[PDB]
Amino acid sequence: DPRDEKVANLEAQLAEAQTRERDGILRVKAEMENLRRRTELDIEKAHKFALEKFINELLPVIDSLDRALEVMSAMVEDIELTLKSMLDVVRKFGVEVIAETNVPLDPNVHQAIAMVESDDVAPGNVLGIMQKGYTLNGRTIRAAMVTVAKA
Amino acid sequence: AEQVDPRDEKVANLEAQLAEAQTRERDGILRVKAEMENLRRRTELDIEKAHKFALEKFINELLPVIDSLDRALEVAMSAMVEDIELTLKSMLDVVRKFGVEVIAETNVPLDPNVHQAIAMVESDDVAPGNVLGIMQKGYTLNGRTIRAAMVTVAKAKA
Amino acid sequence: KIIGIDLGTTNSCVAIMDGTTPRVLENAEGDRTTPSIIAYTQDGETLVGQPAKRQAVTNPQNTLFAIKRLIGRRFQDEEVQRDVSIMPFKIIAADNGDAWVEVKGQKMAPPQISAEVLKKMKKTAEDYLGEPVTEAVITVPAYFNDAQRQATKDAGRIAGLEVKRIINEPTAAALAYGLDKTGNRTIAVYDLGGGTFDISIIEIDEKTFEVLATNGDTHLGGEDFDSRLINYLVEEFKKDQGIDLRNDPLAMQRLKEAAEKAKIELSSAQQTDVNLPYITADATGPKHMNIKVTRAKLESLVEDLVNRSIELLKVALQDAGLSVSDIDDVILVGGQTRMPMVQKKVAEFFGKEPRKDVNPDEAVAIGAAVQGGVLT
Repeated sequence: DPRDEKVANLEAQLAEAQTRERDGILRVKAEMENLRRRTELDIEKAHKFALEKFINELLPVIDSLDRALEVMSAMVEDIELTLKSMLDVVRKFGVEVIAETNVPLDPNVHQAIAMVESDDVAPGNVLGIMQKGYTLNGRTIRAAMVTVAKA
Repeated sequence: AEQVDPRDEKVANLEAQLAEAQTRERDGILRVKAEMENLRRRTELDIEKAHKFALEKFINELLPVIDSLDRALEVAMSAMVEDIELTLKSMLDVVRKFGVEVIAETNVPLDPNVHQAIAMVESDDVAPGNVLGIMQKGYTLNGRTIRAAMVTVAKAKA
Repeated sequence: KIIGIDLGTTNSCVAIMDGTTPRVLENAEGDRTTPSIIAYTQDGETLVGQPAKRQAVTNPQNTLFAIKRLIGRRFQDEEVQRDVSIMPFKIIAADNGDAWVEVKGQKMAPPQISAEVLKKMKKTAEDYLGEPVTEAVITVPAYFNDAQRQATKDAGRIAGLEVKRIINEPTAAALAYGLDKTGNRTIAVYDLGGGTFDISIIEIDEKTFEVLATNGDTHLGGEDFDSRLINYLVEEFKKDQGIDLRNDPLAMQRLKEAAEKAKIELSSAQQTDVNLPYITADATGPKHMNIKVTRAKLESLVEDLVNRSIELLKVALQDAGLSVSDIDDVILVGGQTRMPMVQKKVAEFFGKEPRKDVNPDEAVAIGAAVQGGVLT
């Protein structure tokens, strides 16, 4: 009994430290995986965010190319190529443009700034783009200022 | 301390295993502790990195757009030019907002960290070895070079 | 940790297994691939990689490159002597009678040079893991005589790297894809590099590895596919404008890169534009270059070089007495294999499509990482 009762508690003492190591490992090993999975999130957010702010301040720069292409015959053929690639490059990041005319007004995409008599499009349909609109992946990021056609 | 009784060397054995067990555990728990300490050092880096160079791929795909723009000023109605000169200025000034600086400064020694000698030219306009003129702007994003400038280095008088 | 290292002739890469998953590291500049160049600046600086490539012009005689072409050879050899004719740097004979190089009057052994690059890789892995590294696997060409494999070993020592095993480049790509574990596969690694094309047919008798047949070229890789486009352009200009840009250093160096940027763009596009304003000038005023190159023209320009590869792909199997059928697997290695036309022309001579699920320029480096991996 003096050693039987001791031989038992020894065995236990061993299962404890055994499983205690096993589990302890696991907790820190799944603990490390959350740290991982959680930093990806945190990097992929601050990125989606920087990508949006950038794409943003860049819009006026495209507008510049427009205002300019809109005020020589081979020079322009250039500004039109610069422009196409500006846009081509951007598409790559989800930025598309709103400037399809003859579409019913849609406050989600358009911002009418003036109405005008015309027969060029049934009334109510956007006509004339005072400024092109943009959207990344659809979420309208800047509404195309437009001129709705009034009969 | 006699221990010929097998039952005594049995208790003496269990006593040893457990001592081993305790050993493994202690250390086996220290390496998996240190092991993550290392993963925390990285996550921080990976983060501070993706912060500095998030836009690098984008702001790298626009270089050829800054290029056709000034290229269009090179081959170069007075307004259209001041117009496309102002654009190129907002563009540059904007990417500069996001940590980009433009490598385009002459009379400085050639620095292969952000310079690409594209040719030696016999000139006294500047000290031998310095960039003599730039063929094409070079851009850097937060420290790392995204495109070295293509410079023209200078060689002695004749 | 046994950081795996691919000590290329034109570029080198370094990897380490993140657990069981291969993780190709990236240098200080943010490149996963570091050119194998090393220059000793006039002022005594020892540049390596990108920076060293960037000051080559201004410093041809002290910007060493393609040192792998000399690593384990004697001052005499078809290779060595015939290099002495093109290498802008001084290749002298060593007292031992080995092929060496002289930079600014000082004479150094080929290995002493490569070590500079290994040095940079070791520092690159160290910069990642945090802890110093001291162990690695370095890859060599399946035809490397004991002399080179060893001299390739001396390089590591000089760099603080205990070469825990220098395995084959072909084997490297095989281990890189997953040809280790049904029970017997026959692989053929198509290796088109920056300057060299080497083909290897190896047998992984299941898990053994065995070079069954090896053949390749010493003068045949991208850099040669490049000179095709460059020239096309020089000739085209002459036809459309009566000028020889060759005569011109500034214009040539300029056209070279454009051609290079063109050649790469023409593999994800159908045509691109070599646009070089103020390319030159003459009695009739300034000249501008604007050409259109199509996947097709380029291809037409690089044909006999892609076919020259295959004709060698033919004698590689004739010596290994097998048909494209006996070949159970064919892998590609060499950024230049990214060109559709080679991908194809090869997919046709072997029937089955070559596999490239793994980066053509990181492959062999990754192979080398997995070997020294949990294995060594």
